Amino acid sequence: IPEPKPGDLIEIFRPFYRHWAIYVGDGYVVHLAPPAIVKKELLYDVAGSDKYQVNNKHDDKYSPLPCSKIIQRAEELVGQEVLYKLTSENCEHFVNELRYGVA
Repeated sequence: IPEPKPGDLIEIFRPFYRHWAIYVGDGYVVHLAPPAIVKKELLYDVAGSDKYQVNNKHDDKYSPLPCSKIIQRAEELVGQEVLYKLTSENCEHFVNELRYGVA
């Protein structure tokens, strides 16, 4: 897999779970983690042995926001709590809000 662009959605294929993250560069992604807390961590470390892919699933319906706006919002949330639990669907929702906005 070539290096993703900043703002790209990353789908991580666990056994029995789909963890999502958004690429913010230099090997880093922003994603949710159990204490949910927003973390900025290296994709190699997050994925471990699991496969992953870029999956900008909704680029056919919505334009991504400007890359600098995606990154600013992702960075503003790093270290902050979110009010829902980790599920595959909640994780995907989280990164979709970053790439596409609240709509």
